[PDB]
Amino acid sequence: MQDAITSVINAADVQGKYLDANSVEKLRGYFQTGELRVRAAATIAANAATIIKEAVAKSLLYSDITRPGGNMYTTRRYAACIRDLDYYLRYATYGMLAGDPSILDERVLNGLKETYNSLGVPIGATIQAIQAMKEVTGSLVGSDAGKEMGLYFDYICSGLS
Amino acid sequence: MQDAITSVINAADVQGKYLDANSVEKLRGYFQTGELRVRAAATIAANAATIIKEAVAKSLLYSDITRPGGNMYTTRRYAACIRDLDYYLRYATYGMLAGDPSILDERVLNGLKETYNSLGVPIGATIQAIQAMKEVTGSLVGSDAGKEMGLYFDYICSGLS
Amino acid sequence: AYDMDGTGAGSLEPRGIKSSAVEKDSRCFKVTFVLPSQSRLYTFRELQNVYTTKMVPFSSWYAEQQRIQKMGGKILKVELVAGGQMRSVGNQ
Amino acid sequence: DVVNAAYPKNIKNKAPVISFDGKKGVKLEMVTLQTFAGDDSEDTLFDYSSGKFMPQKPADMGIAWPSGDGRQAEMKGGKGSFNQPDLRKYGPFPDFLKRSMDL
Amino acid sequence: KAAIMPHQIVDGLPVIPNSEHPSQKYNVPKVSREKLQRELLIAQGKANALQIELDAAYTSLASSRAFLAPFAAMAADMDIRPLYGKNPQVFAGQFLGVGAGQWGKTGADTVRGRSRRVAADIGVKEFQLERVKQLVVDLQRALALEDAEA
Amino acid sequence: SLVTQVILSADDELRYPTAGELETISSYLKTGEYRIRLISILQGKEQEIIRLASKKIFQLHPEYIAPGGNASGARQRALCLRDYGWYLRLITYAILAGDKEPLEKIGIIGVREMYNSLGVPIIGMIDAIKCLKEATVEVISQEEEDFVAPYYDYIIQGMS
Amino acid sequence: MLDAFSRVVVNSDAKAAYVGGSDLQALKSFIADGNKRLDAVNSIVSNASCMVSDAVSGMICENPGLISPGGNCYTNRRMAACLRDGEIILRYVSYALLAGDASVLEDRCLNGLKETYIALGVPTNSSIRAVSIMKAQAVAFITNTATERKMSFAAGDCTSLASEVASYFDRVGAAIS
Amino acid sequence: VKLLNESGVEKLVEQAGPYTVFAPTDDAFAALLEPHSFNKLATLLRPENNDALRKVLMHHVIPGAFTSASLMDRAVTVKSLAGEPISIMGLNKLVTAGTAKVVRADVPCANGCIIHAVSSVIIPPNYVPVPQPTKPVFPRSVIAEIAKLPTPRQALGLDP
Amino acid sequence: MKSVITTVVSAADAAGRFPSNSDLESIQGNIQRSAARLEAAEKLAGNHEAVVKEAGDACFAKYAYLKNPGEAGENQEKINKCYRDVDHYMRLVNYCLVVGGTGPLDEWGIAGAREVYRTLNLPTSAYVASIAYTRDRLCVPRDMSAQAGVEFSAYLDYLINALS
Amino acid sequence: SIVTKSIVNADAEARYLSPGELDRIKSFVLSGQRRLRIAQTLTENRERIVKQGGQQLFQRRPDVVSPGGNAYGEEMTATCLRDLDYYLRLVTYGIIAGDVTPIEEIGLVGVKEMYSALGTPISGVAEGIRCMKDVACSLLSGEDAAEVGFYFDYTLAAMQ
Amino acid sequence: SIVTKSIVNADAEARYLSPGELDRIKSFVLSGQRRLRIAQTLTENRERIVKQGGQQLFQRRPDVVSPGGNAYGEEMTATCLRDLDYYLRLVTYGIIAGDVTPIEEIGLVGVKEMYSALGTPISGVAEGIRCMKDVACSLLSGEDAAEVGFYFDYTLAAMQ
Ligand SMILES: *C(=C)C1=C(C)[C@@H](Cc2[nH]c(/C=C3N=C(/C=C4\NC(=O)[C@H](C)[C@H]4CC)C(C)=C\3CCC(=O)O)c(CCC(=O)O)c2C)NC1=O
Ligand SMILES: *[C@H](C)[C@H]1/C(=C/C2=NC(=C\c3[nH]c(C[C@H]4NC(=O)C(C=C)=C4C)c(C)c3CCC(=O)O)/C(CCC(=O)O)=C2C)NC(=O)[C@@H]1C
Ligand SMILES: *[C@H](C)[C@H]1/C(=C/C2=NC(=C\c3[nH]c(C[C@H]4NC(=O)C(C=C)=C4C)c(C)c3CCC(=O)O)/C(CCC(=O)O)=C2C)NC(=O)[C@@H]1C
Ligand SMILES: *[C@H](C)[C@H]1/C(=C/C2=NC(=C\c3[nH]c(C[C@H]4NC(=O)C(C=C)=C4C)c(C)c3CCC(=O)O)/C(CCC(=O)O)=C2C)NC(=O)[C@@H]1C
Ligand SMILES: C=CC1=C(C)[C@@H](Cc2[nH]c(/C=C3N=C(/C=C4\NC(=O)[C@H](C)[C@H]4CC)C(C)=C\3CCC(=O)O)c(CCC(=O)O)c2C)NC1=O
Ligand SMILES: CCC1=C(C)/C(=C/C2=NC(=C\c3[nH]c(/C=C4\NC(=O)[C@H](C)[C@H]4CC)c(C)c3CCC(=O)O)/C(CCC(=O)O)=C2C)NC1=O
Ligand SMILES: CCC1=C(C)/C(=C/C2=NC(=C\c3[nH]c(/C=C4\NC(=O)[C@H](C)[C@H]4CC)c(C)c3CCC(=O)O)/C(CCC(=O)O)=C2C)NC1=O
Ligand SMILES: CCC1=C(C)/C(=C/C2=NC(=C\c3[nH]c(/C=C4\NC(=O)[C@H](C)[C@H]4CC)c(C)c3CCC(=O)O)/C(CCC(=O)O)=C2C)NC1=O
Ligand SMILES: CCC1=C(C)/C(=C/C2=NC(=C\c3[nH]c(/C=C4\NC(=O)[C@H](C)[C@H]4CC)c(C)c3CCC(=O)O)/C(CCC(=O)O)=C2C)NC1=O
Repeated sequence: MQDAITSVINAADVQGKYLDANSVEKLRGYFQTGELRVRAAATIAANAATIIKEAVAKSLLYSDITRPGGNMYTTRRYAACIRDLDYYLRYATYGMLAGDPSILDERVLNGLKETYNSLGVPIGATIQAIQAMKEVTGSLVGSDAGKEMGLYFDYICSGLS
Repeated sequence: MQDAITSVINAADVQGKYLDANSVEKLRGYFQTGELRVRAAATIAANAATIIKEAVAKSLLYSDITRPGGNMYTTRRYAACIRDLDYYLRYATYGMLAGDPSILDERVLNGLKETYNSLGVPIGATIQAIQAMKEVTGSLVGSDAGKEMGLYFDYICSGLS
Repeated sequence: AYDMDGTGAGSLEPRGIKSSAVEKDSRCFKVTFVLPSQSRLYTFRELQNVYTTKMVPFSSWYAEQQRIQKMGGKILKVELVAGGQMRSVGNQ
Repeated sequence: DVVNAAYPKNIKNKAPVISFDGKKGVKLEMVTLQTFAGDDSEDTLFDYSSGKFMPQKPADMGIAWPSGDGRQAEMKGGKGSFNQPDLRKYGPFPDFLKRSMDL
Repeated sequence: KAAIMPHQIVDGLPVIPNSEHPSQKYNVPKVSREKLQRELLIAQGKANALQIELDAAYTSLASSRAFLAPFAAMAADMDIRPLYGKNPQVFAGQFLGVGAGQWGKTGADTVRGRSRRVAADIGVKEFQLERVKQLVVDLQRALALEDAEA
Repeated sequence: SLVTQVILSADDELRYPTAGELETISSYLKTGEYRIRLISILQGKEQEIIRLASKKIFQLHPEYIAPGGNASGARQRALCLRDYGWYLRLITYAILAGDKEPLEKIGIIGVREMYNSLGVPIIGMIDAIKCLKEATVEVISQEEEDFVAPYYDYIIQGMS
Repeated sequence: MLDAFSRVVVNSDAKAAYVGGSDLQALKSFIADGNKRLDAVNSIVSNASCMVSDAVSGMICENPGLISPGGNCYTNRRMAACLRDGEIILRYVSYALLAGDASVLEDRCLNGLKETYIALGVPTNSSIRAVSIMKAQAVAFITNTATERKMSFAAGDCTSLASEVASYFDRVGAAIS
Repeated sequence: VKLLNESGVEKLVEQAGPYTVFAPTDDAFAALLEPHSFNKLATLLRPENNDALRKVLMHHVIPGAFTSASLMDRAVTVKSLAGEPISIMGLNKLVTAGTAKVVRADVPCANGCIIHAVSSVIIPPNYVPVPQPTKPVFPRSVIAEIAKLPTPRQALGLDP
Repeated sequence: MKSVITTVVSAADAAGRFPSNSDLESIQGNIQRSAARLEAAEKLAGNHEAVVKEAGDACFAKYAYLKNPGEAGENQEKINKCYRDVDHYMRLVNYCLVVGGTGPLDEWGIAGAREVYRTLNLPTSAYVASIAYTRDRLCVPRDMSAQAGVEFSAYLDYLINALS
Repeated sequence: SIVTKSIVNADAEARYLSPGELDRIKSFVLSGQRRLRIAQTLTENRERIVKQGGQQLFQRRPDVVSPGGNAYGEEMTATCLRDLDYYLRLVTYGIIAGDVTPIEEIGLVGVKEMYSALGTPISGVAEGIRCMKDVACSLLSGEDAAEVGFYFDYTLAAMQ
Repeated sequence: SIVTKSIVNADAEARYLSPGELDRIKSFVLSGQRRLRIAQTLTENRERIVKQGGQQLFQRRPDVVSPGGNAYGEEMTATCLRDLDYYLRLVTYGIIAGDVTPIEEIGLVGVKEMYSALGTPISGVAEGIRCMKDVACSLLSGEDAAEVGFYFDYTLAAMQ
């Protein structure tokens, strides 16, 4: 659980160095994007339910996982999805603010693909839901902010794959 | 944890179709034996201690697992047996009522043979004990009811093997 | 009853762990993990082994798996030992 | 290298393929006669991909978690002013734990 | 006897400003003629997977309509009267049109339905097949010049 | 850092950061470079300052320098300046990530049992940091030393 | 064809976006440098008869096998059909510099030009030389660094228009390779 | 494993249900060049016929953990996850799964699943091979088909 | 794509001519008039959700018969495709103020419109009442300048004269 | 069903089934002949029970079908009746299982999360099931209408 | 407020307040002059912010005011605007407290239980607050509209 400042400190700190000018380029670089990330995390908090409603209607409530036998049939199973998609849109918001995807694999990615295989959750439909959820998130926060929030979505999709 | 009705409903539901003539055909077959299973589970509840006392005395009472060095020597170890044999005669009673052995591997079989190997419990003597326990159970409940209760004993013996 | 009554945001009981477990659920995992305490050096309690492998139920695996990472734990392996998959009725 | 200015755009014409069709004339032909080719190169001229595309994962960092702490392997800049040396050195370790330096 | 290759028709047509897939006629690199077949066969191969990839998607659209057709025709002879809407002496409100940006980029992306959504899915296949029926053309066609200029 | 405290503190309640917290990130990031400009001032004065720290920690406490004390000898005093160097290096981390965790996840948590197993008197180390803060005021003007003052006395509060 | 204004329109029609404020400012700067561009294309179309005679004679002055018997520019009739290929390539660059886009170069000038050149038996590399001599002449009039003709302009510098007209002549030579 | 990944069946045998896979070694797949078996299986090499490839692969997954020791002179059948019954027979220390003739006894897997190596590929019982892609043919004339239909006066024997 | 540039390049390419003094003189009028029409293009790009909503229900408050069964406003997908079309037309007026000619309205909005609106049974007087509502609510000092109103209204009744 | 949760009740308590549990499994299986007749009535009356079910639903809730309602247009109204066909199906399961256990883990657990996340008024779908109940109990005698209606109102209770 | 939960945070952790906590109580009280001006704008604009707030709410949700809607008639519509006056008041508290803590325990905790138990569509009241937000941010500059709107959308988030 490190942000961009924590990761910069650490690489300063695991080797025991001080904070040298080249290391600060990302930081003088992280503080520049500090204004963009909060407004990105602002609108995502507002439209959390609307984004997840847009992603599932655009990706998978259109393929027989929604129908009987599919992986999402029963209401408990459907309700687990939007609960499950809420974490991806939420933890991706944390990575967008912290500027470092360490929180994702710390709290989301580890034991995740090993868990979906246990339950039998289709990883293929999961990533396309997150991809569609990434597509709507670029709608709200804009282009570059969508590039930032989108940079952690595919990080989840990559490791979850 | 599914009974015969739960398994019939699941297979008929998993294809998204109604309960056709074939699904109800097995359900009628289960309701016909509903009277037999309760009386079978009735007498087994009454003679639970007597059945286990008959099985151990008939299979492994005087063998050298009972003597020093054998797997059943100390009183804690002997007392664990009749505690252990009680589950086999009890869970087999549940399978006989539910008409489906799903409860056995759900709550008995999984991690069982992997556990006895850890403790060093002899699987060979365990299965006869259950075989001898199956033999006395056919005495009480009759022939066909013994065929029903016996059908889940060897299911335990098969998976435990 | 179950953990999905209608509770979500803005509801009277506090926003918390919501598991997709049915009524009296009978599915349980076999998990393995280390979980260093990260609090013994200002509490000075006795030490306990942090590497555990145990059967957690499906009713409360998500809360436990959500909490094991709360305190920096790492999950080495989990499986669904007891229970079916894609099973509409019968998880009870 | 493209050193074949000796071979222009008339290399593989294969002028002497000759078909007699009996006792009459030799019917000379210049059919090109391509190989059992396949032209083994990667990353060709276009993308050829619809998305179905989230394949990217970071490399394994050993026992810790990926990218969480590659902190031993970093470029870095400055050391400090006093800095007593090690004098036993015990192997370079590798990864630090499920852990980080900011505990 | 000889079919006309599709790159020889593209040379005859006058040029439009907007394509879905603008051509790499000038953007193919000067590699050895083998290399413009190891990039043209791949385009036909990559394109033909999408054509059969539009075939498992079309069988899922046909299975999604049969899933809802007992209820799609069972609600077709119900009396569904709304509360506001279709005529001018009642209120409605926004709904005399629509309100403030909520019509969408297309119109079918709002308009929900199970059947409809897979259909908007097809754009991420059939338009994406588009471009590809189009990378094996200029691999061939540049190819055509190569086996004509030789 | 400060954003990490907001992501963590908002994560145990299962919610996005509220209105007040996003202020706390936004105001922290707008004061970004001034910490960056400040740490480069202190890094150029680390040989400045630790030489002044060894001034008064030992004229105050000649018990440690004398024969018999822990710091008696050359190589014992050699690392003695190294502990100042690591502490001053840690404070540059704390001045940057605008909170106390780099001074707390390192250095403070369990420091007494470290020193007590080393023989260093834990009261003497408190005066060493207090000596170090006394030394930083001279090579720093009045504008920015009260910016760095609350990061020092947290260490003294942590060590007691 | 398109120009510099309708390239912004067909790139925003693909997104269904109105032409906003950011890409209007790149178009508002096109009009503010518009008097430079009309001053630029007036320099090339005033000297266009000397340029196609300095080009294809200097291509012959480096390659003397083109006038041997068995050459492309051998006879008198084929020499006029290379002089006509000087002033059509120079004409369609002059439309492309005036428009601010390379649409009229792509779908009219280079459309079918290579396939004609294969079928006639035109030397491929000698057409790259004569186009690039006209690239060496065109930036000599935009930067006013011509040797024997000086033209009078206003005070300023037009190094961006000379780079844009240099990229048009490389797009001619890239298509007939 | 490659056919599983391409065909999408590999998600199914990812699941935690106790399966008994009868995965054939690639010598079995290399042994698919029978003159006989190439008739009914070569058509799957076409890239549109992924449809039958999933069932034919799904016939190798057996719900349950049937170890070879559990097949001591026992003949029990079961249907696959494809949907059609398969008879596992274990007699005289040699096990069979349809036309398998299992090579390697068992491989312990993650979710209490077992893996047996078979010598051939089990084709499902009521599996018909997909026909090759053909030509949609249309009748050239219309008068060759009115002449092909028997009139009512013909059906009663009134005419030849 | 009829601009000032393409109408004088294609004139000079037809006669085989270099760009002469009459060609460059007309681009000076493209410089001198772009300040009036790009001011209307930026007011349209920053206000368009409120001007096509107001013109979109000028259609539906005038013609209440479209909401009838079988008629041309009957379900919600049909009303949402009506406001999409006013948004398509006001985007194409905005493209015509950028290029300086009627080209994007020509090839993308008008060519083939009377065949489509007749086949799909869409009343083209209901299109005109949306466009003429926008042409008559324009307040020439409040909303733009004076000579930006004469570039905005000129492309608006190029669309009314071609739709009917 | 009553058989599976009378087991898992006595399962948790480390005991067998009492006479109170075994005289009801006994009493339920003799009831099984009458249950299949009741479910057989609702099985091939879904055309009227659903279509007349959505009859009263729109007359009582015209908002949901009016322009702006969730089930507006030809599309959503078809799915508007699709859910009623679902819940009518689950009631046939509950009648044969003798309990709402099939209805519990299908269509009831977490149902408010789905319909809130779909934008559907959950109170509106509750009105739909009540309209189906009056049609269903109108198809059966009084002894049966105390059962078939009995499972609907449980679904009404959990759906709000 | 930011003062009370920065305390109860450091209260639970058995520690005092860090510089990260005390440089923000400091930063908040210097912000206090600007906060009262912002809340002073919304204080005597409730006549327009509420009445125009319910303006767009009925134009966007005519169902709730139409016959059958929850806010139908002269009576409910008055209470229909009363709640908007409540939530507009709580936003003035959150702006002065620098946090949604006043909005949290008033009008947000258990709000879904109230409105579900009143028959009111909770999504409808969320639409009402969004309409008030556009009126409120239209009354202030860009630097202020990033705050006053900032507290509304938190109320939008918790209200669904
Ligand atoms: C052989 C006998 C022979 C050549 C070889 C070739 C020399 C040559 N010259 C140029 C460049 C230019 N020609 C230009 C045209 C003109 N220059 C003028 O002063 C008048 C106005 C006009 C003629 C009407 C111009 C402007 C140039 C550019 C530089 C310059 O001013 O000289 C080249 C091109 C260089 C290259 O290859 O890149 C060559 C080869 N001409 C011969 O007669
Ligand atoms: C030497 C490589 C051979 C061989 C050659 C001889 N061929 C003789 C006669 C002959 N050959 C052909 C075929 C040839 N002549 C043609 O005009 C054409 C094409 C139209 C071909 C392929 C013919 C038709 C004849 C005439 C046969 C006849 O009279 O019916 C020959 C005899 C002497 C001569 O005629 O030159 C020789 C020696 N014979 C050999 O033994 C070696 C292997
Ligand atoms: C090559 C050694 C032969 C020859 C081959 C050709 N076959 C052509 C078409 C063709 N072949 C098959 C059978 C093949 N395809 C399959 O999918 C399967 C398995 C199921 C097999 C065995 C089919 C079905 C077809 C298409 C039928 C048609 O459309 O006519 C073909 C022409 C197409 C092409 O070249 O790509 C050739 C040349 N023909 C020969 O003369 C040699 C001896
Ligand atoms: C609202 C004023 C009308 C109305 C609108 C409809 N238009 C429909 C289809 C349609 N409209 C166009 C022209 C439009 N598309 C464009 O790309 C451009 C210019 C850039 C314009 C003006 C097209 C090409 C189409 C067909 C494709 C489509 O669906 O968008 C339409 C659907 C037809 C139908 O379902 O019957 C409607 C509803 N028509 C009305 O019903 C009211 C009066
Ligand atoms: C009818 C046809 C027609 C033309 C030919 C031009 C003629 C022309 N060019 C410029 C004006 C100019 N021309 C140049 C051009 C040049 N300066 C250099 O150093 C380069 C060598 C050279 C071109 C490559 C520059 C730099 C300006 C000043 C920029 C400007 O006025 O916008 C001006 C002055 C514009 C003004 O007063 O604002 C005029 C009238 N305009 C026309 O309407
Ligand atoms: C914070 C990191 C994190 C994640 C991501 C997580 C996931 C997780 N997802 C679960 C279930 C589930 N997840 C889904 C999801 C889906 N079905 C589909 O078809 C889709 C592809 C997909 C939605 C995108 C379903 C249906 C279940 C229920 C499975 C069951 O009842 O068997 C469960 C079981 C317990 C429960 O939901 O209460 C866990 C623990 N836990 C975590 O700690
Ligand atoms: C990043 C935080 C951090 C600290 C501070 C740290 C300290 C530290 N101090 C040590 C020793 C020591 N430290 C001292 C220190 C002192 N004598 C005095 O009079 C002074 C007041 C004081 C120094 C300013 C002495 C005398 C020893 C040697 C004791 C011995 O080994 O006999 C040792 C044993 C090895 C070594 O010197 O490196 C450690 C690890 N490690 C850490 O990770
Ligand atoms: C077996 C238990 C069960 C239920 C109940 C269920 C519901 C369910 N309802 C859906 C949609 C829907 N449901 C409605 C329903 C309604 N509109 C109204 O006005 C009425 C109040 C109400 C019906 C009486 C509508 C309009 C949609 C489409 C929503 C959209 O397209 O955005 C969808 C998404 C499309 C689909 O896959 O069908 C699911 C999964 N799934 C289940 O497994
Ligand atoms: C400070 C936090 C807070 C809130 C929000 C609150 C709400 C509240 N809303 C009420 C009623 C009501 N609220 C509404 C509201 C609406 N109708 C609609 O169509 C709209 C969607 C919506 C308003 C925008 C209606 C119609 C009633 C009367 C319901 C009835 O008479 O049955 C009542 C009961 C009557 C009363 O005592 O006022 C309370 C207590 N109380 C609080 O302390």
